[PDB]
Amino acid sequence: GRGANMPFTIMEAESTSNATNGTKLTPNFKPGDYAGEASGRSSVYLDATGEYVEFTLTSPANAFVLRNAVAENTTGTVSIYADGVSKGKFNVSSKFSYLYATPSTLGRLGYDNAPGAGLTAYWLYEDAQLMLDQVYPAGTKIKIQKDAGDVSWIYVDLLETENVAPPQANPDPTKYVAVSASKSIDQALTEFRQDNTKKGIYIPAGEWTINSKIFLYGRATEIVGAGPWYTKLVAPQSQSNTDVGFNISAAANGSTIRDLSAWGNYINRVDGPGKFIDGNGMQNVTVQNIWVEHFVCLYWGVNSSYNTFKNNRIKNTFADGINMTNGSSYNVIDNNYARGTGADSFALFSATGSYNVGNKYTNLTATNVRRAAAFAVYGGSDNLFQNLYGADTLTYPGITISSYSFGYNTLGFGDQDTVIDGATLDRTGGDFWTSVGADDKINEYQNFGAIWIYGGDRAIKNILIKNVDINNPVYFGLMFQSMSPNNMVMQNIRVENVNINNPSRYGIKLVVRAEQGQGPAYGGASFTNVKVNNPGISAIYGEAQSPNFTVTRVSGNNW
Ligand SMILES: OC[C@H]1O[C@H](O[C@@H]2[C@@H](O)[C@@H](O[C@@H]3[C@@H](O)[C@@H](O[C@@H]4[C@@H](O)[C@@H](O)O[C@H](CO)[C@H]4O)O[C@H](CO)[C@H]3O)O[C@H](CO)[C@H]2O)[C@H](O)[C@@H](O)[C@@H]1O
Ligand SMILES: OC[C@H]1O[C@H](O[C@@H]2[C@@H](O)[C@@H](O[C@@H]3[C@@H](O)[C@@H](O)O[C@H](CO)[C@H]3O)O[C@H](CO)[C@H]2O)[C@H](O)[C@@H](O)[C@@H]1O
Ligand SMILES: [Ca+2]
Repeated sequence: GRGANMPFTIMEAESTSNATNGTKLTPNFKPGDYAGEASGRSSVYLDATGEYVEFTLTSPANAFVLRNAVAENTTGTVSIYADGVSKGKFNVSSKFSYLYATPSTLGRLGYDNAPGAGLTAYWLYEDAQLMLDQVYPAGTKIKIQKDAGDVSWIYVDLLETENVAPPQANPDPTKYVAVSASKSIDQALTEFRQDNTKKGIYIPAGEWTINSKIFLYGRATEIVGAGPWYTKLVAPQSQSNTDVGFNISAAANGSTIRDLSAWGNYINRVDGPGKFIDGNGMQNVTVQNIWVEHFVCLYWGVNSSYNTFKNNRIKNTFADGINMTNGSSYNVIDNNYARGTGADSFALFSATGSYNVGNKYTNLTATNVRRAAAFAVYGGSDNLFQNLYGADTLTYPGITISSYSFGYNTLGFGDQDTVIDGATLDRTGGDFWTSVGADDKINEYQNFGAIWIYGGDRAIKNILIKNVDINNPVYFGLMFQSMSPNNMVMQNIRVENVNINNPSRYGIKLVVRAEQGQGPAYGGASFTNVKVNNPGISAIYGEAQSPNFTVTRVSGNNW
């Protein structure tokens, strides 16, 4: 296991270890398709009473997350069985899935929630969470089965299984003011602020409304739940796109929020509001073991430094999972799991405080990225991305490495290495933008490899990509491209110990002409022990057509 170490186990419904009398979808890479949008690009379709998928626990479990697709505008159930005995019902719904666009307007992915004439549905999968009153042992047969009264049809994509500890009590009621049936989050924080013996607030097991942005000020604040399966912060679900969560004022730098879940009411992307945590320039804040869904982002840092995001679960958001921008340095984004983000799952955007520096994105998992990349780094200096797992990108690379400025004021990459070290990227890449007049055309889109190295309008230099396994990328393993006419010379771009397995087109693509008016790459890159295995067409494309780009084959290359 590369990536996050999480207490839950993921099993694909379509796994060959699972008996089923339903319909296993043949894989594809199509957005807007129940196979293309599934984890592992396949799911099991249950379509008649009595159809099931039978999972086998490989670890003890009392709790489950079922990723699934149901019809638009429906809510209902699907049944769970343990060793042949019915044990309850998942609450399944398309309330948060189904976002509408057209193949030529994928720029709108995530923004537009209503069906319409000529619109195609995307973002088809969503999740149902269920805890059972018993810990079932490894080897237990857990059956997801469509019974009478359950939904008319359901695509079963994957199952999380987890052995959840009992909820933790208030660590000390004389130091943590408890949220109660009669005392709100806001009221407990007021009592906390006015009593200097309090370290913070404790939010018990339950469902607690967050209908506002809850401001943390006065001093560093501890916000402690009972555990993410127990303490549920819930945005009013009869409202939609309510900007709720926490806002950490500078006075509350050094705060900690942990051991709770937060359930937003966003049903489409909104730019501006919608981050669960607002923390304008916050420092030394710790966000740990929380589980957030249906917000625009978990957090969007702006000159936020020395913070720690650890052990979190970020699922089904409408834009980025975590992004750190405009000077955000020396942060610890460690051991977080992301599935179903609406833009770059984990991103670092360096702008203006010359650069984002000294950040460490470690032990990160980012799957089912419904737009943009699993991991993305835009400029910066001395930033480490280490032990990553990315898989199943709908429209973009597993890893984007870009010195494009997006019109903002940035210097690009700095004089110290941006390092990608230890990464597994399964079925990443996709289609986006347009390729009018493009060389190497296969469709109406630009086509993206597992890792995109993009020289934009700013310096593209000091990039180290090592110890990377790239499995069945949609199109390419590595994709190098320079934006014209800037033609920034790539320097100190090095690739070491990389395996690219069964790319449909090429192991490595030097983009010659992305679209009309665009040219080949400038500079070069070195390759050491880079193996390309079974490319659909050839190992490398574009070398003879890129006369300003020098491929250096140091050693160990089978191409
Ligand atoms: O899913 C990607 C991205 O989309 C949204 O953010 C948009 C943001 O990217 C930008 O749009 C583009 C730039 O990305 C850039 O794209 C050019 C493109 O025009 C194309 O010809 O080819 C190259 C690649 O070979 C692209 O880099 O530049 C153009 C024009 O300069 C921009 O329009 O700005 C738009 C709004 O103007 C954003 O919508 C999305 O929000 C974001 O989350 C996502 O990562
Ligand atoms: O309107 C809110 C702020 O706008 C400016 O800040 C931008 C950030 O909020 C952020 O916005 C992202 C947006 O560009 C797009 O990519 O969608 C993301 C997801 O919803 C947004 O978070 O990032 C931008 C790029 O760094 C910022 O320009 C103003 O500078 C700020 O004062 C406003 O409060
Ligand atoms: Ca699956």
